[PDB]
Amino acid sequence: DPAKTLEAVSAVADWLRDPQRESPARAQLAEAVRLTARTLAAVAPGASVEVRVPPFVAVQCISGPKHTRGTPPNVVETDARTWLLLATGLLDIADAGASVQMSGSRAAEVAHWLPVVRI
Repeated sequence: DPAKTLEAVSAVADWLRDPQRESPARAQLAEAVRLTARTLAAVAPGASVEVRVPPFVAVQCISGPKHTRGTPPNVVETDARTWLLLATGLLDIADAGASVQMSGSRAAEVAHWLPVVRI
């Protein structure tokens, strides 16, 4: 599993470092996104925060209570490239501006568990 996660990330790493390099095929992008997202879910198991990276994956992470009715749910949502930059540590979520949409009082806690793979 961690080996396959590393392989999938390696296949898109040149393009993560430099978007002028060849664009990944959708299958390559999908596998890198899914395996790194699932890695986060394993690193901080729980259901407090949902991380959404359409069209490829949604996972839940971080232990704690179910959010209060009438309050925003904890959600982090971004695009596949931005997600991979976060997952690999090439980008800090604190610097990602509007490319990452966040809601809920605990969404920002995903930052404590990133990156999940370094390149």
